[PDB]
Amino acid sequence: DTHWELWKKTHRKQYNNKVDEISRRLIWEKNLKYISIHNLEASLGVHTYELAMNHLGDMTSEEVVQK
Amino acid sequence: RAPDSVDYRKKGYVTPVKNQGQCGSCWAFSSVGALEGQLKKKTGKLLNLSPQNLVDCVSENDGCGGGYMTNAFQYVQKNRGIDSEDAYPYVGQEESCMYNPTGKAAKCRGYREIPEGNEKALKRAVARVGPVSVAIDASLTSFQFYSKGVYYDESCNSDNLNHAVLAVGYGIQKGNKHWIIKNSWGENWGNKGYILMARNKNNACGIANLASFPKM
Ligand SMILES: *[C@@H](N)N(C)N(C)C(=O)[C@H](Cc1ccccc1)NC(=O)OCc1ccccc1
Ligand SMILES: [Cl-]
Ligand SMILES: [Mg+2]
Repeated sequence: DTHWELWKKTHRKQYNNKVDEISRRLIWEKNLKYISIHNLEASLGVHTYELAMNHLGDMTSEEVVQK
Repeated sequence: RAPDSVDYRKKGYVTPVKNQGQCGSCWAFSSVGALEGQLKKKTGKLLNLSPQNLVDCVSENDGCGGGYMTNAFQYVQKNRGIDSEDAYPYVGQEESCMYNPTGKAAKCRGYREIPEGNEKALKRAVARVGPVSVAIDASLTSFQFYSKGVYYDESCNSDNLNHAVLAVGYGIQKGNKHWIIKNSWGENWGNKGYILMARNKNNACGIANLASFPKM
């Protein structure tokens, strides 16, 4: 969890309990993998744009726009 | 021949990228951006205007629960002004209206709406008027983690408008026409807080579905 710790600390993230934190870690892991696969597809000409991890890493795309 | 392209950041019509934080104030950032561009055009001064003024005082909107840029422009017109960010700083939660006319930094004489779905009309407005308030579908993971390039995702739904941002120009990158879009998720999102969105790709993400700009 070295990278997860640095991500939480850098973005000042707090969770209410272990279940909440692991739930958020799971969303973040799925988003990291999505980013990796998208960028590989972009390197092969599939997309005209690239992705990167940011402060919204532990959220669903719906959550970002719909509080 | 030079290309036909516009970038109001180069002309000093755009303030730095802001971070709305947890509060659903995208509409207030989009509105002040559009007002900031017209103020620069009118008076030659570039000044941060108060999104908090709009959040606390536009009673036709819902503060941190969301609202329309058109309601914001009508409030500034009816209120005979909006405060500077300095006179009314952003706290990222809704509070009692504390508008103070001594901090007034801009006025508004109404708003104009772009005809629904017409990207050429939006282009003419950006070119001839300045930065324009726009609503998009930003609901995709591909938008959530946008970093660089021209955003074009066929899953984007032009009928699902769920975010408000600011069109500050248009151009072309690696043969892909784009809109230059200022977001309000801080400089750690996108390209220093900006996204290039596909232009003339059948109104991608509903970019020209609810575009408006203030009259000054
Ligand atoms: C963004 N931070 N947030 C909560 N949003 C998505 C809004 O405020 C949206 C923006 C918008 C503008 C135009 C078209 C589509 C989306 N606006 C919104 O949710 O308005 C709701 C509303 C509530 C009460 C009164 C008026 C509007
Ligand atoms: Cl609106
Ligand atoms: Mg998603």
